[PDB]
Amino acid sequence: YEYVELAKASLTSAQPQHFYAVVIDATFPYKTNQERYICSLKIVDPTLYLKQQKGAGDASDYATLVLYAKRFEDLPIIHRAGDIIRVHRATLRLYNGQRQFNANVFYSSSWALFSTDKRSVTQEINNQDAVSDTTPFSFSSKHATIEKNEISILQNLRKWANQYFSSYSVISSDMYTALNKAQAQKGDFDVVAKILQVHELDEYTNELKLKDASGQVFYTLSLKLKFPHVRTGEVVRIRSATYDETSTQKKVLILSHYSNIITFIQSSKLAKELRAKIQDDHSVEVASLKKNVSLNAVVLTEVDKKHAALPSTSLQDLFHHADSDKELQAQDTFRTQFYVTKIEPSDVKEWVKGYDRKTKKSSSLKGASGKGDNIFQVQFLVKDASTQLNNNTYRVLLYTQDGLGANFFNVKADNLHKNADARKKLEDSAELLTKFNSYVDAVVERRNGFYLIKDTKLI
Amino acid sequence: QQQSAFKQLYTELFNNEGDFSKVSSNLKKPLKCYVKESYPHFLVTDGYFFVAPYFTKEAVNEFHAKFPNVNIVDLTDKVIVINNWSLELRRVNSAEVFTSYANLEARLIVHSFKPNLQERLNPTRYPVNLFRDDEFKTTIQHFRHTALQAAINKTVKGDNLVDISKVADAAGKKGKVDAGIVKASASKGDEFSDFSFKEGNTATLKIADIFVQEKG
DNA sequence: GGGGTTTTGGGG
DNA sequence: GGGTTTTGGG
DNA sequence: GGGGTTTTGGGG
Ligand SMILES: [Cl-]
Ligand code: NA
Ligand code: NA
Ligand code: NA
Ligand code: NA
Repeated sequence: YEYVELAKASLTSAQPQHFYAVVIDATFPYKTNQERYICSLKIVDPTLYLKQQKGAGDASDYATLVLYAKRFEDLPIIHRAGDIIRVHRATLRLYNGQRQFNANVFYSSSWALFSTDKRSVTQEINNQDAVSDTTPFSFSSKHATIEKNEISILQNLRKWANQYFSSYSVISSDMYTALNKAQAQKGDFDVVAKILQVHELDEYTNELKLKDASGQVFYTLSLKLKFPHVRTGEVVRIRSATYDETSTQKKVLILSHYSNIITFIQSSKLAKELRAKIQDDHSVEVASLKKNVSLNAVVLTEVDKKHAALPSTSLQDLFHHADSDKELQAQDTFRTQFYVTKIEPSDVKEWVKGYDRKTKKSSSLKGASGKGDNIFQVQFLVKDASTQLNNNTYRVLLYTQDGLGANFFNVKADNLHKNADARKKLEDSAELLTKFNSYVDAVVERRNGFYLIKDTKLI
Repeated sequence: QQQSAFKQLYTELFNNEGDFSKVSSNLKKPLKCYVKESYPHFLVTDGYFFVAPYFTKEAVNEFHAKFPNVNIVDLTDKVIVINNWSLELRRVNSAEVFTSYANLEARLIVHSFKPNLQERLNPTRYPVNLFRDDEFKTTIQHFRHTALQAAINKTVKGDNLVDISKVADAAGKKGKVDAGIVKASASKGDEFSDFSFKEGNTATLKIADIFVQEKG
């Protein structure tokens, strides 16, 4: 197998050609008819990556790769821009002014993806390790071979890929549309924005909250199985999206089966600048707390920074598998999301009780401070996506006698029967917590079969 | 604010406890819609979304009568006009019926529809499943959340708060997490079903029976 | 054998 | 190939 | 022609 560079590949030979390249863009493998699937992507290498810069405006140059197959599983799933792809037996031809490489995987063509970073997107999601630096993390057919003379090629292009993404945007301005101009588009377009929030809408669907450089916020539905790599704080490129003219409560982007959501490799200058420049927005949330019914989800809390790297556990696992799952049994501190259906005790004034640390008893303060130290003893009845359909509601406690969750309300415990100020803030918070589309993001500590909230405060 | 006739109708129905009589009257007018599919699933669109119309044994007999040279299962890419229809809520298995969400469905019961054969319709966006729409899905979640909040506030009482001693001073105390599980209603099974709207009831034909009635 | 492909009958 | 299936991730 | 396969020389 002889590998040729993109700009040197023969246009006349029409013979099978092979090459190594960097993927900067790609659609998701999509079905076209009762027997064919397609995957179109943009590729570049040391010889083809940028247009004649002087009037080009630092616009990236690239060749295209169109892989045809009879089965969905015979095509590559590009989750990240910057990774490398190796193609065998591809025929090149000029398509509307550009070098278009075509390969029929259903016949004799094959491909193989290599990770530019230490781990592939999937290996990062599962916290795994790559077999080696010459091992493909994905490939077509039952076998993939790598000869010794390739290592130098692979290792070199990997170094180039990082020099390229760190020096240039790769995904230039002409490759995406500003979100605040989305409504002006005739058809579909592309986006480059940061994920401000990943809201679990239901069992199989995530609702992404996006915001790009234009400062405009948009929401879009992202299937869990299709795009399992979405993560808050990360910048992604969305290939093919449409403006939803039928949504009036919030700005919504519509994706298609061929649409794709792609992240960037660590060295990406574009992704790095955007993760910093673009800052979280709560304007949508703030404005929603004024409406009787908000069609926009609002995350009222925020967990302590030290837990931001902690994965979340559904209520289904927390209450139905915590005593039978080997893994869940070894943990006492978990993170989870949910919405409050009801709060107890009903009377907000009883939320704070006097606590006697010697008898381990607490009592009402309707009879004054003679009950001991003031503490919060609130029992939330919650529910979430993983338990949305069952006939259950689960108890999540906020017992601060030991300091856990003492600042949840941003209101220090006090006799709510006498302190009107403290009582009013809590009653208000109570209306927000039980209001539709209000959710809680919090860490909980397991204690004697119960979950107590900790390291979690309001917004 | 709204442009999708199907989205507005279905939304109002849900925001009105399935009481179709309470939905706006200025919307109960004839519905001219494009036929996206006709088999194995009959799906029409309003230019933005596609829904599944349910024909009564009457509607199909009327159609065949006034239009003998026309087969319903072959109305793909053709446009129809439903002059007599209604909307009703039904409890379904969303895992089977893709034209629903959260085991709930808003059905378009067609009593009479005329096929405006060979009428070309304006070019629109690619039609999508209404029950897959973000806002509509949220509108349905609001519906359930409301039904659940009422049931829970009626079922849960007495402030049976976990005694503070069980959480404080629990070094030698072990417990099972299912102790935190609380029933949301007097529901019979393991699924929440304590709703207030009355499930619509109208005999409808399966798209397969009409296929046999036209080419058995 | 059968796909795709063009070899359009025949290799290993 | 900057596109539209059903499996209704596709 | 060449794959994987078995057809092990020959179809469409
Ligand atoms: Cl325990
Ligand atoms: Na042959
Ligand atoms: Na042949
Ligand atoms: Na053979
Ligand atoms: Na052969």
